[PDB]
Amino acid sequence: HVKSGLQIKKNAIIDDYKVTSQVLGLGINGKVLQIFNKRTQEKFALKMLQDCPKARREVELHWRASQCPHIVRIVDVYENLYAGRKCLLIVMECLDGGELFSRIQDRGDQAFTEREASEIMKSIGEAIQYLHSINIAHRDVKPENLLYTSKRPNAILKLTDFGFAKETTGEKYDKSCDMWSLGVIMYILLCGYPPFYSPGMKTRIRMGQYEFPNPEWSEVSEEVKMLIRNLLKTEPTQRMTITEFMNHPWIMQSTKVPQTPLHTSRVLKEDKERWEDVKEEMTSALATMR
Ligand SMILES: Nc1nn(-c2cccc(-c3ccc4cc[nH]c4c3)c2)cc1-c1ccc2c(c1)CCNC2=O
Ligand SMILES: [Mg+2]
Repeated sequence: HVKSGLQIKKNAIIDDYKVTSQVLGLGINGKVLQIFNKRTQEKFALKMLQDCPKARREVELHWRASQCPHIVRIVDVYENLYAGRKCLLIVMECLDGGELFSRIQDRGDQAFTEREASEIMKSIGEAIQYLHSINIAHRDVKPENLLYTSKRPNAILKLTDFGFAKETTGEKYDKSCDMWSLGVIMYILLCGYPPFYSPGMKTRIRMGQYEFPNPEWSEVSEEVKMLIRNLLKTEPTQRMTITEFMNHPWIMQSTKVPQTPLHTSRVLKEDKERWEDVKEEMTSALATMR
């Protein structure tokens, strides 16, 4: 199993691409821009990082993970001077489809089923598995980092952003972080709100209460709940591993999971004014778990 190493280009990227000023993101450590291949017109995205030890680590680890069908692909990396500062410029496959939960929030029908949730979870679990197998922990798995290739309902989900990723030899438990994220995302996919604690809106979870409230959880099986409790286990020493997760009947036979109708889409709309807080709660939480 032998892969090629990263070969950073030094020529000006503007020899190869038309670079616009429209900012497709204010990501973890750079900004993402819209660009076009000069000779093919084909669309791509560009991540700019000021060159430095962290930026070199993100790029390297992202390069190792690139060929995974559920991680955003790296096309090339340039080292250039950009507006007076030294940069790593990363050209990436273009990810048009929007973020994971915007798509679901926007479903016309409010017709999201448990089986769809399963299939999505399988996609994210494959990315984590690719990484964990080569001893990388992503450590930033969360909503804004999960994007679809295009707007086609047949679009592929891709994990992005290696700004917190690290190598994990000697340090197994660094991976638990990613598992906890799977649990949170799974939980949100099933009901439309995070399993978190805390004005004009419904309170989804009272402080300290049983974690699966009846209105939204009553038709979800105990089996699925056990799987969630395993992913959310407080102690990293007891939390489910990516191997156990990918061997679970609910993930393994995702396409034979019941099509139970879910509240998710409807809850995401009603609670939309709270989304940013949900993302913020998750981001802070991650800062203390990684
Ligand atoms: N690969 C990507 N494509 N788009 C994306 C998102 C929205 C529109 C377009 C887009 C849309 C049209 C055109 C035409 C030329 N280029 C285009 C790009 C591209 C965004 C990303 C991306 C890349 C890196 C990160 C993130 C997102 C999230 C945060 N952290 C990251 O590290
Ligand atoms: Mg890929």
